Amino acid sequence: TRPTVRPRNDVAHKQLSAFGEYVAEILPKYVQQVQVSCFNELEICIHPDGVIPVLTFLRDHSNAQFKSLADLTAVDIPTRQNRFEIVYNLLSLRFNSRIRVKTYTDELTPIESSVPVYKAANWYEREIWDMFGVFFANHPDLRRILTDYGFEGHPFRKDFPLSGYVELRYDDEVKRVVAEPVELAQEFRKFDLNSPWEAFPAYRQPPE
Amino acid sequence: TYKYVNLREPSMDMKSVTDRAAQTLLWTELIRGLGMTLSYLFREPATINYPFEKGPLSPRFRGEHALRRYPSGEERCIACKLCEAVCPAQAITIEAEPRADGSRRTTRYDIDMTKCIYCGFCQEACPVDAIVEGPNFEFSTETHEELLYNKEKLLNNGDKWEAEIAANIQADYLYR
Amino acid sequence: TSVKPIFSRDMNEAKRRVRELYRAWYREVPNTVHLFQLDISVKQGRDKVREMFKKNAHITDPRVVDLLVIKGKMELEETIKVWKQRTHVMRFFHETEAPRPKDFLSKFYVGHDP
Amino acid sequence: LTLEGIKDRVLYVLKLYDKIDPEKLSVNSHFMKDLGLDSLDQVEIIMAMEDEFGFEIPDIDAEKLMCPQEIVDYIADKKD
Amino acid sequence: IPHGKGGRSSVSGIVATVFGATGFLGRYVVNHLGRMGSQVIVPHRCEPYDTMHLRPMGDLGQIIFMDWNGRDKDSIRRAVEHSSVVINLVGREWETQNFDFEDVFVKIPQAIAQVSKEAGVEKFIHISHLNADIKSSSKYLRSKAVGEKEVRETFPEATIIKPAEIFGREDRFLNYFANIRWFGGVPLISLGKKTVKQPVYIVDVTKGIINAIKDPDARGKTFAFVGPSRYLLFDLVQYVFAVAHRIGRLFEISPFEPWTTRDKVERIHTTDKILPHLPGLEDLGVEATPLELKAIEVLRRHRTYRWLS
Amino acid sequence: EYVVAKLDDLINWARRSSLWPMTFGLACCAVEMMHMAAPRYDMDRFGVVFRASPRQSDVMIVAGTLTNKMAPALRKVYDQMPEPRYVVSMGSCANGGGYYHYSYSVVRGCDRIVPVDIYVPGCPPTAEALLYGILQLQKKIKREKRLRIWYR
Ligand SMILES: NC(=O)c1ccc[n+]([C@@H]2O[C@H](COP(=O)([O-])OP(=O)(O)OC[C@H]3O[C@@H](n4cnc5c(N)ncnc54)[C@H](OP(=O)(O)O)[C@@H]3O)[C@@H](O)[C@H]2O)c1
Ligand code: SF4
Ligand code: SF4
Ligand code: SF4
Repeated sequence: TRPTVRPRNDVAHKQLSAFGEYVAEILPKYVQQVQVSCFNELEICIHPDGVIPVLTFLRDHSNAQFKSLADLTAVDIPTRQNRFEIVYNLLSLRFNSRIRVKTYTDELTPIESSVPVYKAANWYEREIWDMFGVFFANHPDLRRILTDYGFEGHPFRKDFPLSGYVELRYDDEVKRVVAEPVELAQEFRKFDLNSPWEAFPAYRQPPE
Repeated sequence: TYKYVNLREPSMDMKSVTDRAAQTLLWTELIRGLGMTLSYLFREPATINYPFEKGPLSPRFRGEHALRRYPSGEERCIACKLCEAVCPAQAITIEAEPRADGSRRTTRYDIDMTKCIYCGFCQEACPVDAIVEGPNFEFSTETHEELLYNKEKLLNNGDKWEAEIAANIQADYLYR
Repeated sequence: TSVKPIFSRDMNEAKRRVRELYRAWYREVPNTVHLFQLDISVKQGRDKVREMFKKNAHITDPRVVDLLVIKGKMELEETIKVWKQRTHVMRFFHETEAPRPKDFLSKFYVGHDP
Repeated sequence: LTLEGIKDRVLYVLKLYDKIDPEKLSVNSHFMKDLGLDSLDQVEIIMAMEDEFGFEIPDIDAEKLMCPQEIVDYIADKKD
Repeated sequence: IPHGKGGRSSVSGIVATVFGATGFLGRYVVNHLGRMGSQVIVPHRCEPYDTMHLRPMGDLGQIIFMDWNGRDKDSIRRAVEHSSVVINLVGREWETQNFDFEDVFVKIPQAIAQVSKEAGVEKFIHISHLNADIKSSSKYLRSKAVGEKEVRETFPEATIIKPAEIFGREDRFLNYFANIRWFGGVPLISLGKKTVKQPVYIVDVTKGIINAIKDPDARGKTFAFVGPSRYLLFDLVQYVFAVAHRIGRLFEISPFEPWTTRDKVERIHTTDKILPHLPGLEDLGVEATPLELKAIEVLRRHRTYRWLS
Repeated sequence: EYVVAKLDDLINWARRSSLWPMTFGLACCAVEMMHMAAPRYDMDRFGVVFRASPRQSDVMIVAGTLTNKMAPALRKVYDQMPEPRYVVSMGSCANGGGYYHYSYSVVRGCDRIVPVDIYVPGCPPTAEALLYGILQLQKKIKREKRLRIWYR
């Protein structure tokens, strides 16, 4: 197995079992699930209530530093019945580790800004309001970044047909550069790649 | 490990501080380089005198397209619909339909030359080894009605030089 | 449904709100209409504002009526300032686009199966 | 500061808009159990009596007016 | 056969041709065929580079250019052979130092009323003017009403058009005024009597053609183009100073392209409103456009901000 | 009679022999423009001095990708340029948009926005098929300003 297969390492997988055992121990009002990614990373499934609270515990302590906020992001899943998702991602400079914090939501239910905890979620929260539509309350500012001034669709979610709904073109009949509905010169062919037989037995979905 | 840069202290003694007061007030520095390191113009210029001289390349270069044919010509392409299906940009467009004898070939083959992003993914998927990125930057015509190519633009553009192409692959094909 | 509302509570403070920013729009259409150096009849600018606010009329719920606002509360930032150059505005009033039939027999001679 | 100040200003304005009221300038007009319009339209009327004559109505006032009585009167006790 | 929707990159089955189509009018028609889909073959005379400002008009592979002279009977026969409708705007103002101007409304509109009739065009079209009357006036305004007589002989189906004095954006009609910073405004001829004509706005005329371009059922039947209300005053020359608050040229300059102390001064005051019985517009409609509202746009001068009109 | 057509061996040799190109950096293609003005292939001093202000130019150059929000900016800049102007696009993204051609927020093609003259084709054109795209545009002035005044 050795030559071409990535050699594993156990030690990293013993501790991040422990150190994550007990952050389901000391904040049970919030944390509803925790696990260990086979590559030695953690995922803490947290109710939407604690967001400002939990980080603040992760913000300072002598057993968990997690000062460096690296990557806020999102994922949007239909047939999860609460659409979107957040994933915070935080590096603790002293202890050399990554621990990610997953919090679900919907469009209508607001989520509360993390901005006083870290000042680097200032932009990453302005963006998401543009793309997916999640609305972060009590945010020192909320505006439009990455997108034009016209997009009323909030694209990256799964209902926006790739080409947006209005192509643009300039005409000299007056002055302006004006907007006429999208008319392509090629279909954007849809290929179909998904092959049968279920090559993965381990992930086998429940028998049903 | 580490290093520390810009951590130093002035010496503070009258053997030194003249050396820093013979500098501010007499400009003993600042004429050191740009009184000199500028001139230093006496080196031979480096220019490729363009309309005539030209610069280096390598046998793996990418550029204008072609379709070869064997000795007495078969239009080497068999229309297996691959160089179409790995194409990131989706430039390629292919329509086969059985030729009279019953050997299959193409009808429409169109590489758009605006969309093509110059991968080197369509040189490397063709099993019968037809379609080949030429090493000629001949390009730049004046109308976008043009760069779209048909089949029977390509073949010529790939029979205009096959003395260029057929002698590169036999340098390069031993590596991959 | 149990989730915290955004600003309003039920329908009143909400429908105090939509009444409100109306005027910020209604009081400022025209200062722009001389500012971009765009030429229109200033009353058009007061028809569209009142053409839009009457549009979404059937809304049954808070947190929707607050959602739309958060959009509407924004625009007065850009427009009352200049973050648009004439051509993000005038796109509201569609000059160039040929009319749609919307009737029956005018369709049947042009276009398949809408 | 006269009751000929605030009855003169008011009563012509309501005529001046191009919309519904056709000389209902009687001071009682009770708005939509009375003459009728869209709620947003009633919220238009409030403004032009402020830029004129000077005033605000910041508050829930404009929701209760419902009649050039109250507006005159709420102006009456306001200025003088 | 028309496909899809009229946005762009569509078909709509009509070819065309538009002769002229460089100066003020022709540029402004083709721009309405670079939208609803077409094949607009625009030829042009001498101008290699003056035609570029046009090209982002049709999508791709729609409009296509040729070269022609027009006194060669072949140059009009090489293009049109494939066409559906062909309109004609050709002709201009002042007599050229080369073209003697006499038959350029006579021989040219017939020179293209050559094999076009023969070769099987259809819905051929030509232009007239509201004020051209074969009685004696006006040296330029004449020879135009000859085409209505002389040329109408050929191609019994025309639907030849008769519009008024038009005001565009870059147009020279209402722009001869306000260029008149000069010893003073002197009306024509120092009289406030018969101004003004029917000043229709250039959109409606250029929306007339493409409304007759497949009408249907207007061929041979000529139309004339209503103005707005109603006739007009002297104030039009005051109106200019009311709001204004008081191709292939050369490298350096042009020797003569003047104000023409000739027909020009008397062509503007010829007025002669004419026969109502022509259908002529709402039937081809639906368009009519005013003046008071649309004359700020085309007029912008050294205040560039204040209006209060 | 013949003096005109001999005069255009001056004015049509002046405008082609001194060009003051604007450039647009936007995307990858800008770096393979720089190396045209670096000393290897030396852009300037072959007659074309590099960037100046918007007002003083002749040939603007489009690199890069043109999104929605950049279109209102370009079309304005193209105007202000003086008369003898041209537009030479380059790169596979001013020709119909590289890839991104199917995206939502990219204008498709940059011919749509302006009357473009010469084209060049590929992520970065190799800093060569640039200059051989200009020695097209210095050979694309064979035109004569004679035969507009002097025929019609
Ligand atoms: N219906 C109206 O209201 C009205 C008003 C004024 C004048 N007109 C006349 O009706 C037509 C409208 O013309 P317009 O508004 O477009 O102005 P225009 O400037 O006269 O446009 C005519 C275009 O065709 C060109 N041209 C001139 N003589 C030509 C010829 N013999 N052969 C080919 N091209 C010639 C002109 O210069 P190039 O040769 O370089 O292309 C110009 O490009 C003209 O005939 C005009 O004299 C009509
Ligand atoms: S070359 Fe290879 S890929 Fe391209 S068509 Fe012929 S076979 Fe299919
Ligand atoms: S060249 Fe690059 S882009 Fe053009 S087809 Fe082959 S792979 Fe796809
Ligand atoms: S194509 Fe030319 S422009 Fe588009 S990305 Fe690659 S380099 Fe930058």
